[PDB]
Amino acid sequence: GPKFPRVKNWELGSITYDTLCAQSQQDGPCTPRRCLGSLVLPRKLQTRPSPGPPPAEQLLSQARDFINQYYSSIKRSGSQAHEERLQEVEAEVASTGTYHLRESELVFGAKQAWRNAPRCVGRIQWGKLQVFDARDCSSAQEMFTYICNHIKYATNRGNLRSAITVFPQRAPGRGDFRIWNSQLVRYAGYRQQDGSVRGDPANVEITELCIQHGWTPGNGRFDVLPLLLQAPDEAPELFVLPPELVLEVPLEHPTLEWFAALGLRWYALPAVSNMLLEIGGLEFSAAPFSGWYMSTEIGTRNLCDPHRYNILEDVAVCMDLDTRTTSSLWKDKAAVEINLAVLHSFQLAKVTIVDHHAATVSFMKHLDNEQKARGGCPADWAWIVPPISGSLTPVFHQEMVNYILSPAFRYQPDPW
Amino acid sequence: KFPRVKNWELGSITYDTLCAQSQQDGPCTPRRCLGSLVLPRKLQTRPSPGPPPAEQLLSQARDFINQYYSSIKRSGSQAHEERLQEVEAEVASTGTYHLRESELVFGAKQAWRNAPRCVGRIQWGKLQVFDARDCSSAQEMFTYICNHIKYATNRGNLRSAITVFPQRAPGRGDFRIWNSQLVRYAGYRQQDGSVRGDPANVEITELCIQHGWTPGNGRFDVLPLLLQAPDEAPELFVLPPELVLEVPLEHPTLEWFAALGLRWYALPAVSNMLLEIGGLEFSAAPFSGWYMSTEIGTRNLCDPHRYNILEDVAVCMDLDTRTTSSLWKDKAAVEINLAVLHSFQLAKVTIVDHHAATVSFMKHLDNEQKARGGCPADWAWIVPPISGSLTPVFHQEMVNYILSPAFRYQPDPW
Ligand code: HEM
Ligand code: HEM
Ligand SMILES: NC(=[NH2+])NCCC[C@H](N)C(=O)O
Ligand SMILES: NC(=[NH2+])NCCC[C@H](N)C(=O)O
Ligand SMILES: [Zn+2]
Repeated sequence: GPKFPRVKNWELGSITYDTLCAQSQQDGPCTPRRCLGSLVLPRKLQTRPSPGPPPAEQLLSQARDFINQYYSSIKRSGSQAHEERLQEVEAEVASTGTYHLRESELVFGAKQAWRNAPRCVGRIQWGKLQVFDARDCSSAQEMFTYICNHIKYATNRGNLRSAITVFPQRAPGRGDFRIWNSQLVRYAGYRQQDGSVRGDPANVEITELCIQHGWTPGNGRFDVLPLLLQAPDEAPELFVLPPELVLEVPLEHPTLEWFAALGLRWYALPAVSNMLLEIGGLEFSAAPFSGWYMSTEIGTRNLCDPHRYNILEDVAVCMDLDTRTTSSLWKDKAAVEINLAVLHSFQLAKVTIVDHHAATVSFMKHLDNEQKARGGCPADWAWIVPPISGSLTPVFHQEMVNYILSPAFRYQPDPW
Repeated sequence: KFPRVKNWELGSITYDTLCAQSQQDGPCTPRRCLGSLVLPRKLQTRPSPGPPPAEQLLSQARDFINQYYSSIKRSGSQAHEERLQEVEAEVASTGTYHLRESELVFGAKQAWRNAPRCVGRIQWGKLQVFDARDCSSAQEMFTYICNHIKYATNRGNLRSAITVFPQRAPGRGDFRIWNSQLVRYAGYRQQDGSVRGDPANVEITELCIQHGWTPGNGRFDVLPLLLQAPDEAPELFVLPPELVLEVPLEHPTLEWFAALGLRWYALPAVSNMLLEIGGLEFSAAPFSGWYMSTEIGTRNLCDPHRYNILEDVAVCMDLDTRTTSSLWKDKAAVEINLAVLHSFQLAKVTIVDHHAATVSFMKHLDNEQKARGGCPADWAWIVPPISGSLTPVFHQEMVNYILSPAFRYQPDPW
């Protein structure tokens, strides 16, 4: 039949064809010989620091592509404003090597990038992103102000709002604007004497970086890291977030009274800050974005991963389960309760959060929407299906096609 | 070239060089990954009314023959050369060839070893291989199948096994087991479109009735087999109740669980897949091992399109099924998987939980890394349907590709 991937939902037995992938202009990591879909960091999108100005020819075509995308979204493709804008871009690139985006173009692209992210199960909210334009920012100090405003507006006292702050794009020769931290809010990872780690093992390197840069470390298991903001061609400066801006939620269980005694907690705002936002060729090296958590992110990955807090065994001992044999499913039991606790503690503190059931159901709706609007929706199965109760969610039974569309968020090399 | 594979829990890394030996193509392309698809769009297995290109078959054959002799440490040996000539000669004169028992045995085990979606491959070396090529009738197939089931079951102490019927032949119909598994529960469509029993077996359950089977009306009615001899309407055979071992499900502490009347068979034996060795195709080659608890407790019993018992258990556990956030669903799934493990252990029937299983698979990955330089794996299928990140495989990147000998999906014979 149709010459496009045939996708099936085994729960409903329904079929669809992804024609949207035909618009992908960027190759992924797979080949007919072998599939590399499970790789986290496939050396593909990897936006390596490219000092020498981008091939005006390559950039121009990427630019003409985005502009077409923009005028199309406003239903003026082929119009006078469209062709003139197209001329304006080529002109500007002709005499400067690069070009700039209009305000409304940035807003559109930022949303498309989110809309195009294959690993985000929260894309049903893609149309409501609040885009803060910070392309005027000229200092690491100013960056801190923008970030603080971002956190304030986004946190909104527990009633979270999606947002993204876009700092200056990359300029030929000049240094990039960068946020060294992986997230605006992260807990410290202190390497111990015996070799173990106190806090979040994931953040050991950045913790040692803040220290090498003048940060007086604490010694807790949940210390909020300071920010390492870097303006063009300068060494990063250190900024400490005002405690009042960083909303946190103590974790307690709805019925296991002892859970609260564990002293576990998590912050409310998930703000990825080390990803590159690419729009029409232009590269925004610093554009932290944030939404709200899906409970398994905290309860299953962050708190139970072997290489993170790894609290599975402690909670199992507390529930008095048989941690000496796998068939007792002690891991599965403790994981459930830990997840439930996160859901309970966030609801109680009136802080926005969504469970994996509600979340995936909403993504199914998002898929049905995009099927009609764009002919498909790029999705990374391994990242869409929740870390616990996979086949209990409807996404598990939905086949998915993964591919890269632009605008887009890409991983980028650490500045150091 | 060779993919760098990382394990995010240990920070360890490896390079898959085995994928280079892949001669067959998957559905992926650089433009888009289609790895999450269950069935191939084109990678099917087209009819065999005409003989395959001698050069194509001959090369697949030589390669396999090379694999065999290398396995027994006698490459370039005299026997190796003479065997290659035997194959050449047979192909050139008849358009095909035949395998010798030992080669068949080596092939079957390799097919399992190369199965990307199988998590139990650490056991790949211990496979009992029944040569059933000396078969010429559906009734003979039935006897063969009954012996496989007897041996495989072994009073609850399961043993991996496979039975290989006659290979496919040009212009001649295929020997086929119409059933997807040797043991399956009927699926009866009722008035309001709903289904009594296993919804996944509605179609096969119907074909059986159509061929004269007196259907039952239960939720776990073991279906009969529809065996087909070349170019002959399939025949109906009823499995001797004593041969089909079953496990009644109860819960270690929830006394009421058993009152649900849930049960499941002990033998997981896929029978609709095709076994390809050195270009030869075996359309009927049922194989079996032993279940991993989540296959029953999570997928078969809790899938929406299966027995979908999640809510019933939830109500009995008196859970708040008003909102998703109460995780009533996750809580019930865990007890259902627990009952499966409890029951099977209580009935002294082989079974492996998903934690033990994945740990064993990691070991296998290592054994294979050193033994062949890689191991083709399909992440979505290796990672359990529940508690994924709670198992080690979740955190292990994987490369997936097609190696031969291999098990492949083939068209439904009707
Ligand atoms: C509104 C609520 C949102 C929810 C529930 C949601 C949820 C998720 C989850 C569960 C992940 C994967 C978690 C993991 O395995 O690490 C994720 C990844 C991602 N999300 Fe969203 N998201 C939301 C908002 C945002 C926003 C506002 C943006 C962009 C402007 C966004 C962009 C992305 C990207 C790029 C990734 C993948 C990042 C990576 O590869 O590590 N998300 N999201
Ligand atoms: C010894 C115990 C075994 C265990 C515990 C085991 C476990 C598994 C599991 C969990 C799956 C995924 C099932 C699904 O989600 O549908 C699977 C798939 C598979 N296994 Fe095994 N396996 C075992 C033995 C065998 C044997 C003996 C063979 C072959 C000789 C085999 C061949 C395969 C194949 C071909 C698949 C993929 C089936 C498909 O594509 O639908 N397995 N196995
Ligand atoms: N809900 C989100 N926007 N999540 C983005 C990724 C957050 C990451 N998984 C974390 O646990 O911090
Ligand atoms: N352990 C196995 N060999 N399983 C093969 C597939 C069985 C199938 N998943 C079932 O639930 O019946
Ligand atoms: Zn792929």
